[PDB]
Amino acid sequence: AQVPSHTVVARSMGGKEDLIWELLNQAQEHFGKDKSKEFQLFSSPHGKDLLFKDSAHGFLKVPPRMDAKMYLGYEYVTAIRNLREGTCPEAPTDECKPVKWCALSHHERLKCDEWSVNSVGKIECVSAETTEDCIAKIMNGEADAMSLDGGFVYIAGKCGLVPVLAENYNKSDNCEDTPEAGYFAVAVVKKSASDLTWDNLKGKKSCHTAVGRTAGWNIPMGLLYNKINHCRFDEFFSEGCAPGSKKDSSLCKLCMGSGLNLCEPNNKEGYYGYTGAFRCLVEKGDVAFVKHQTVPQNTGGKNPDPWAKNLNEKDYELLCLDGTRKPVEEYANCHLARAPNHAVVTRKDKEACVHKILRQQQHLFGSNVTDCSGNFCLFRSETKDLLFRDDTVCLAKLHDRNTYEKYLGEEYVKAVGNLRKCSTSSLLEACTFRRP
Amino acid sequence: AYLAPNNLKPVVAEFYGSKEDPQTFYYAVAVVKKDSGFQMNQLRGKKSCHTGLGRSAGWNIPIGLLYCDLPEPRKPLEKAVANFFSG
Amino acid sequence: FRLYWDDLKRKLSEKLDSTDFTSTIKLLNENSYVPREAGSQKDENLALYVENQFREFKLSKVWRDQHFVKIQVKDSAQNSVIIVDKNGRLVYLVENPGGYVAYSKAATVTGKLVHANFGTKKDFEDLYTPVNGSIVIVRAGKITFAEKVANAESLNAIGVLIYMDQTKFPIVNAELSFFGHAHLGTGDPYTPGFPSFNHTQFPPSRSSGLPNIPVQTISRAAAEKLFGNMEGDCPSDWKTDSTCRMVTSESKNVKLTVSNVLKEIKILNIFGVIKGFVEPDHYVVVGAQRDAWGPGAAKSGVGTALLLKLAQMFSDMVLKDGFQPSRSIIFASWSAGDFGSVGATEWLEGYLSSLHLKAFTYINLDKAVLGTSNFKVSASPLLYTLIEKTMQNVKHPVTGQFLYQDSNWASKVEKLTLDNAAFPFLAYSGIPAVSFCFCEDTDYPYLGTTMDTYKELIERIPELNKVARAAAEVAGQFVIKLTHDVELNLDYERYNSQLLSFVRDLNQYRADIKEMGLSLQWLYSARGDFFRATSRLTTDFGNAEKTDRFVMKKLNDRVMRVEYHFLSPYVSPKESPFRHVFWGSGSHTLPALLENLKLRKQNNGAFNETLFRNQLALATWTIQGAANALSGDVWDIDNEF
Amino acid sequence: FRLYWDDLKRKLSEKLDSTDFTSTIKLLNENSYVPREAGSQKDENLALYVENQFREFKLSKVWRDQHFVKIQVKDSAQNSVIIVDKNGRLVYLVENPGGYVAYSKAATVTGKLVHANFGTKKDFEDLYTPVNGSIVIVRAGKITFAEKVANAESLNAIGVLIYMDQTKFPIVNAELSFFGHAHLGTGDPYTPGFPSFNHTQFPPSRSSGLPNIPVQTISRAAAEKLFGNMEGDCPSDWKTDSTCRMVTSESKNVKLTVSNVLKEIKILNIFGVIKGFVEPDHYVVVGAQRDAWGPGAAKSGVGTALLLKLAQMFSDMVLKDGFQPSRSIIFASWSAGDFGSVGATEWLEGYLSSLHLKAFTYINLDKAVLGTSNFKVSASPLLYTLIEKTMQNVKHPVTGQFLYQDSNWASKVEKLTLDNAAFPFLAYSGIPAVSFCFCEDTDYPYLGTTMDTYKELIERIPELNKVARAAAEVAGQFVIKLTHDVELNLDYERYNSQLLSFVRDLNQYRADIKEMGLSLQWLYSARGDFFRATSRLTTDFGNAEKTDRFVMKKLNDRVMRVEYHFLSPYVSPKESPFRHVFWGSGSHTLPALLENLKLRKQNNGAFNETLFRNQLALATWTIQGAANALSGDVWDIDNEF
Ligand SMILES: *[C@@H]1O[C@H](CO)[C@@H](O[C@@H]2O[C@H](CO)[C@@H](O)[C@H](O)[C@H]2NC(C)=O)[C@H](O)[C@H]1NC(C)=O
Ligand SMILES: *[C@@H]1O[C@H](CO)[C@@H](O[C@@H]2O[C@H](CO)[C@@H](O)[C@H](O)[C@H]2NC(C)=O)[C@H](O)[C@H]1NC(C)=O
Ligand SMILES: *[C@@H]1O[C@H](CO)[C@@H](O[C@@H]2O[C@H](CO)[C@@H](O)[C@H](O)[C@H]2NC(C)=O)[C@H](O)[C@H]1NC(C)=O
Ligand SMILES: *[C@@H]1O[C@H](CO)[C@@H](O[C@@H]2O[C@H](CO)[C@@H](O)[C@H](O)[C@H]2NC(C)=O)[C@H](O)[C@H]1NC(C)=O
Ligand SMILES: *[C@@H]1O[C@H](CO)[C@@H](O[C@@H]2O[C@H](CO)[C@@H](O)[C@H](O)[C@H]2NC(C)=O)[C@H](O)[C@H]1NC(C)=O
Ligand SMILES: *[C@@H]1O[C@H](CO)[C@@H](O)[C@H](O)[C@H]1NC(C)=O
Ligand SMILES: *[C@@H]1O[C@H](CO)[C@@H](O)[C@H](O)[C@H]1NC(C)=O
Ligand SMILES: *[C@@H]1O[C@H](CO)[C@@H](O)[C@H](O)[C@H]1NC(C)=O
Ligand SMILES: [Ca+2]
Ligand SMILES: [Ca+2]
Ligand SMILES: [Fe+3]
Repeated sequence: AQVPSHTVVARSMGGKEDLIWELLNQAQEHFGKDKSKEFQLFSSPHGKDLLFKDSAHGFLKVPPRMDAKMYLGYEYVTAIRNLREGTCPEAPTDECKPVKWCALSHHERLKCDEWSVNSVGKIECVSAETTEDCIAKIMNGEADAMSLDGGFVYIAGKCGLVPVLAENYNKSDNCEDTPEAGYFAVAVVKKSASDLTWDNLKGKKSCHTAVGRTAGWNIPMGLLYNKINHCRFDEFFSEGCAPGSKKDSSLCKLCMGSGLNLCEPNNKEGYYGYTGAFRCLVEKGDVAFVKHQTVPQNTGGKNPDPWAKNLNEKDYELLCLDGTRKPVEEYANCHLARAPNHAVVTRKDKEACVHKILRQQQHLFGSNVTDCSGNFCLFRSETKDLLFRDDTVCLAKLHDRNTYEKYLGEEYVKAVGNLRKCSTSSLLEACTFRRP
Repeated sequence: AYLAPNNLKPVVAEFYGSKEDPQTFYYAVAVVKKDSGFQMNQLRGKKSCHTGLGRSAGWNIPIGLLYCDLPEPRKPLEKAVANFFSG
Repeated sequence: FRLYWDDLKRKLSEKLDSTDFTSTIKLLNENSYVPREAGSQKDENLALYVENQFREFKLSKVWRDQHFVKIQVKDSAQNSVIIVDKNGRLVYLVENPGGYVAYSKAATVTGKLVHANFGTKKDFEDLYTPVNGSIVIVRAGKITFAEKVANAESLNAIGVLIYMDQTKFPIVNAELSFFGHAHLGTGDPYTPGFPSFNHTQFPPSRSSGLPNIPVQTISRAAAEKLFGNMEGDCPSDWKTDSTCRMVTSESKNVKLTVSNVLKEIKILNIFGVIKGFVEPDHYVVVGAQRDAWGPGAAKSGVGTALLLKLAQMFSDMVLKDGFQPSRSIIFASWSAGDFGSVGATEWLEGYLSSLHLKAFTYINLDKAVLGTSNFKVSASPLLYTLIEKTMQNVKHPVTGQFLYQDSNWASKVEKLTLDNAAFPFLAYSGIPAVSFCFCEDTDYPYLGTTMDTYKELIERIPELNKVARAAAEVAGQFVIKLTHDVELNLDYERYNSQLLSFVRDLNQYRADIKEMGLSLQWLYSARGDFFRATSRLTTDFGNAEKTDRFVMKKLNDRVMRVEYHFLSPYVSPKESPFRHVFWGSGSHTLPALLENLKLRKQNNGAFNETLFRNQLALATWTIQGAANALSGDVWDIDNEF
Repeated sequence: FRLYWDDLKRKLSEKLDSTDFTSTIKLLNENSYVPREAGSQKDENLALYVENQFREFKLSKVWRDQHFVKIQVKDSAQNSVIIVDKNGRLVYLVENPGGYVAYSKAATVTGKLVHANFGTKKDFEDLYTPVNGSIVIVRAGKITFAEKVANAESLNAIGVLIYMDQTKFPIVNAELSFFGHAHLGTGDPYTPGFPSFNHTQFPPSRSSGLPNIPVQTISRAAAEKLFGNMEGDCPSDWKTDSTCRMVTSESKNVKLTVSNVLKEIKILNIFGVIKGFVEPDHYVVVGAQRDAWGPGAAKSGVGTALLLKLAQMFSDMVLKDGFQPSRSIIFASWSAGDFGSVGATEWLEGYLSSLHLKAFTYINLDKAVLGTSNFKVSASPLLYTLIEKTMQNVKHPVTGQFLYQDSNWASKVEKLTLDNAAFPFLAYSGIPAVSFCFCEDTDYPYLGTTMDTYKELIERIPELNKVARAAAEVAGQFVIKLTHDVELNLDYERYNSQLLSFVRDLNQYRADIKEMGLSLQWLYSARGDFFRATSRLTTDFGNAEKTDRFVMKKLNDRVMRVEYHFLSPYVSPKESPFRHVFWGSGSHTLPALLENLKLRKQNNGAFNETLFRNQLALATWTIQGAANALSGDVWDIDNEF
């Protein structure tokens, strides 16, 4: 088998990583690859393997995200725990243990608990706070499955997870088997400002869904990244709203939530997500970056919320790439770029049980269940878009396409690959450092 | 070292390749003498040398691969492995 | 060297293979011990015999305790039952029954007699005739005597006759008479909530569960002599004889005189402890009853024999074989278990603050051997996983198959009844308790009667040494598993399953709650929050050094506390003693909430609805409170974030 | 290196020497915070200010909690008081008072007015005129408002007017008006016993301590305008003015209309914790009120300033100076302490099972600075030894002498009153609590009034920085001593002295008990048995390794439990909440037993005597039960041997 390397360890709270890393940086630059004959660090005459290995040739910094369980992997910790505890697993594989779905911050956790009781017991709920933290909670092994958009199917797929079931957005008799095409991403501008074009976005305000998503981050900042060619973005925009960025920015400054919850990427941010980004546009925004399906769902009293009750769609228009304003009903003449559907990811060993359970769960509580108020609906929410997108019909079975790259596809993986030197998500840094 | 009350943390690793290509993982193998002529599966009753208790390429991989073939009682592990080899 | 689990298993099979229980059960039926009322001289002779044995086995400390209680015994004037004619001119005797019911009221009543099949509330609601101003007759079974007398008292009857008949109890003679107590709830009833020592000056206080009507047992031929004057027909839904009838004729009506006196006697509990090596503070209690109104072979002889030989095996195994238990072990022998188990309840109400959270498991050896066919277990769910492992290792006495034959054995486990001593431990003190029998499909026919003796026992069960060998082996497994290692073998996700069942049941009425203005969602979030608690603690066992001991102490205290936190903090422990929300009595428990909410849809205006709002608030915050107290500290709790 | 005790003392004097409290007390009286009712917008501004500070001091975790309570606020119609003539032809106004009493009943009453000096039971028993069907007027002092209204309700009066006069309160103007609550007991009164969250659905429930008569405060010139029509003479035993009189004239009689509405507001508690290094599970709570009806300089500004600067000193000392506390520390800031301290009582009734036996000391910073002359302390006796050591090290602010001037200071310590927040901690949850003031001989004159501000404060106390410097130094000493070392500095022989005092008092009636047929001797043996308990545990500290930690854990759990075991297990915690037998309320406590036994010799047939037998039984076995539970295990107990 392969094993991870030896590691300098130190305590967590007392520290300190930086000082050890400076000292061993000067050590590796002087003494590693025979720059000095008068002293060697990796070989010694008194004995071999002293203080370090002999076959080492240099030192690599461990990222601050990666703790020991993420360091060793999952198979190695599982094997060493079955070996300490002394259990040979038989596992005949007939029935399925209940799936531990993951939630986040008191609205997902509420809904998830209600679904845990309305199912007979096959679904149980464990909550995290941000979505990166929950993906890590799937890797080390407390949480089983999660639904998340394609920009996080890229990260979690790079960390070693597989997508199983996809979400459908189109109503059909054969929706459960047909692989859909993928939704479109647009940018919505006011009618009150008709001066906005794609050729001039500089110094004018913006609204994003969340940092790292498809329609809020990858599709905008890829096509923007060709034109600006700078990695920072709070210089190109005067100010905007993109939650999940760092607190020093103007991007977290213009956002809504309070107190201490501004720019925090959960539902406790008022401008988070699709409907929150649209509310950013309506209240304080110049351009927003959402899916194409946002405006007919927030137009005309479809929300009982007041600010969405008063609005109309013939005002709020979408702009193009060449600069020509296209009306709202035609999105296909000018979409920014396509985005793949949201998909449910899990670990590889639970793929059969997540598959068999969720196909059972979509039949009982899915889209044919009318009388939605008072009884339980799995997909209908109160436009917070929680656990699943609110307009999903069914969830498609994926055969022959279960990886991150085959699911997401070539143009999108190329797009995030163009964006890849600017992504600041620390979990991506950790899952890249694990690679040789 | 991860366990409580120790609460340690891994901070600096090390690579084994050349500087042209760093490699973080390394392999675990089992060296023997020429013409000893014995298979891996029936390796009981032989002399084994381990680099330490709990170490990676010395302990966890060989006992893990040899593990389920031993009869009950398997706990504690050192008693069972001690009865597997003849010292 | 050290000893691990499989050594202890094979050594208990070796050492338990040799001894013979049959002579000891024969010895406890000798002419020197054959009548054993509570507080009689024979009880003190067996008492000083058992204490002499515990001194002889060289236990670490043997100690004796005594109480002074008030029981109900017979007097000189015979209590009797008579057909009285409407003319009143002449009198017909039925019998002068040898049996008496404990804690009945000293009175005499005349009136008509109505058959009342089991006296269950369901069996009273389907009754044809009105029950007021009349005497009821019931047959023994399906519930305790006290719930029959309490139900017939609630429907304003004036007296209760209790018999046993051919279909349920096939016995050759129709003449034997039997015994029972009629106190709803346990304990010495003239000291509720506080113990009966000399320290408490004996104040005037009276429990609520005592009936106010005369109760009397009759024989079967006495019953048939009554059915000579009875008329009507038993329904075919009742599995009964051909001679039973419903009501009494218009002329004749019965009369029963019951005279019983209150005696004040001396209870003598006897204890013996083996110490522990790792920590001697925490301990598991193994108990057994010691006295019964008849000879008491299968009622009190079997448990006392398993107790004595079990103490000999563990004391011998610690002294010679080098077994080192991590926790201490208390053996107990209790007098007057027959009058509603007052030895256990006085010992719990006496030393509550001393064993608050120290003691962590009770095991009951009482009535272990009745039948040879089936295995029936009843426990608090923290022991369920434990029982399942034991059921896979102990071989059945008749056939060579293991006990674990059904995989859904956790669904057939039923509630701890009020007569058992595990119910005061679990329902009152909050200690996980277990009780198990090799039971037969039909009831054991002569259990509290004058016939119960070793001859009829060994005629019933043809081989006794292998069966009691097996039950002693099981009760050995529970003690060795709990005390051999640093990890307690209690399991809390079973409680999680119980919560799931409750909420599914309450979900079936969601429409009603939705239209009272109440929302049910907070209890959903309560249950799910309990799941995050137990999952967090399972991972906390995941990341700990098992050989290190201080970090296992802080986690084992949480495991021992997760039983205690289900006790309601909001009820008075003197008013309503059994305050465990899953298995208790009263209005604060969870099936009382579900029951009242059923009477909401009954719509006859018999529910309360402010009581329902209070019950949902307190039950919701009790589940939520235990869920917060399991998972971490105060600041690590998250609400609304 | 490590730090020992004297380093922590000199370092707290060095770091506490620099900072100035005067600007912060001036800042909490700014125009952005000057009215602070419960749940107003200014309270939320100060709330997010304090949470912003606790975030800025880099504490280990800062968290916010919120409740929804029901308080009593004013409405549009002015509540007023009027002399009504017997003719009724014309109406005379006294005043439209700015003050109002919380939790008074919305009503209007007419009738005669009787002076009722303090409304104490002793002051009602010596009253000349009958009190039924009439309105009483009392002067403020010596007891809480709620006990005045409860006593005058018990003697069937119909209304209460409350003022403050010249002899007790010398203030220049006679015009200012003040505030009080009249709820007997603490907590949100519409949720007794259970917390006021969203989880409990808000059921209809009403506490018992709420009065049913209108209560109103008046100014002093309003009082003198009433005394224009009054007549009689105040007795010379009353230290009062020359203008007071007794009863109202035969013609004229007063009328008061009080209109108050029940508002439902949002309480916002704010917390912040420093972790611990040895064990972070156990923690000491330091609290402070935050809102008051007037400006609240000395009522809520001083405690909040000591809280903020105290948090800055400990957080700074842990972060930079290398102090490592063995136990964690929780800082608290509580809203709506003015309406009977509902932040503390909702936080205790909310998270009772979470801090059951984890939390072990509460310290109250509230009302710390009133006077400059005297030092007055009030605590649970486990802290007494602690306080005595602190009183020998903290130098007085005016003179250079130490605080420890009297050796019999333990005899002048008086009972925790109901208005203080230490009383819900100690009486309800069973946590040892302390509260201390630099008090003056006379009362602080304008405490709940509209005048209380920084100007009148610094005019009263001419140097404030040294005084608040001293009180912050004392509250620093209590925290450093409890958390610096592995040995808790609680002391239990003080409880032993308390028991001695009780039994000496009861011994003075031994003849009466001897002739009821009761024997008093079992309580003698109870007290002496408690002495053998605490002496045994003192030797157990004698024979233990102090540097070893696991053997100190098992003993420190017993020290933390000896407070909890004095709570009666026999009363309902929802019916009568304060259930600590030494310092509680109701009929189960010890001075209630002694009081009822005094009414036995009164011989007017007003005592109960079956209640007395129950009280002696339960109090005797509670003392005995704590004494057994302190000393060792179950088997190590000896009774009758
Ligand atoms: C959404 O799904 C529907 C099927 O329900 C697709 O409908 C087809 O539409 C084309 C052109 O309008 C027709 O020729 C087909 O006959 C339809 N299929 C049927 C009726 O089964 C529709 O194209 C889908 N939309 C998108 C954007 O994919
Ligand atoms: C403890 O209480 C018991 C009550 O059972 C006392 O024993 C009884 O005392 C009365 C009065 O002298 C007599 O009937 C007998 O002496 C006892 N009765 C029985 C049935 O034994 C006892 O005196 C009390 N005190 C002690 C020290 O035991
Ligand atoms: C409904 O349940 C309540 C709760 O027990 C009861 O009504 C009142 O309960 C309080 C609390 O014990 C008592 O103080 C009152 O005396 C009860 N009301 C009356 C009128 O007695 C009662 O059991 C039920 N019925 C009604 C009508 O309230
Ligand atoms: C918790 O319960 C209270 C109800 O007392 C809610 O707070 C109030 O709700 C009522 C009903 O709409 C309104 O007066 C206000 O919305 C609230 N009053 C205030 C803040 O003074 C509160 O919304 C509930 N919380 C949840 C999550 O349902
Ligand atoms: C003597 O004390 C008792 C106190 O318990 C008074 O009330 C008794 O209360 C209990 C339970 O609350 C109930 O049995 C009855 O309400 C009362 N008991 C009896 C026997 O009446 C009792 O009223 C007091 N007696 C006097 C004369 O004040
Ligand atoms: C919709 O519901 C009906 C009844 O529940 C069911 O028979 C049918 O199969 C469902 N259809 C789908 C597509 O789930
Ligand atoms: C029972 O007693 C008599 C006799 O049947 C009857 O009149 C009465 O209504 C019944 N019910 C009650 C409650 O007394
Ligand atoms: C109550 O006061 C009235 C005066 O109106 C008096 O007549 C009566 O006697 C008083 N009540 C009692 C019980 O004395
Ligand atoms: Ca009792
Ligand atoms: Ca409350
Ligand atoms: Fe998306």
